[PDB]
Amino acid sequence: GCKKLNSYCTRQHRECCHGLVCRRPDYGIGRGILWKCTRARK
Repeated sequence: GCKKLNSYCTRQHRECCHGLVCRRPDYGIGRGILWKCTRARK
């Protein structure tokens, strides 16, 4: 199943559910470059 809102992912392979987007992390910006999905806006 795709990734949900604020779900861990990578900008190299988008796997977020329709509507969301694999963007940088929220509060986790110290361990690896883990990008968290975010509710896009269009």
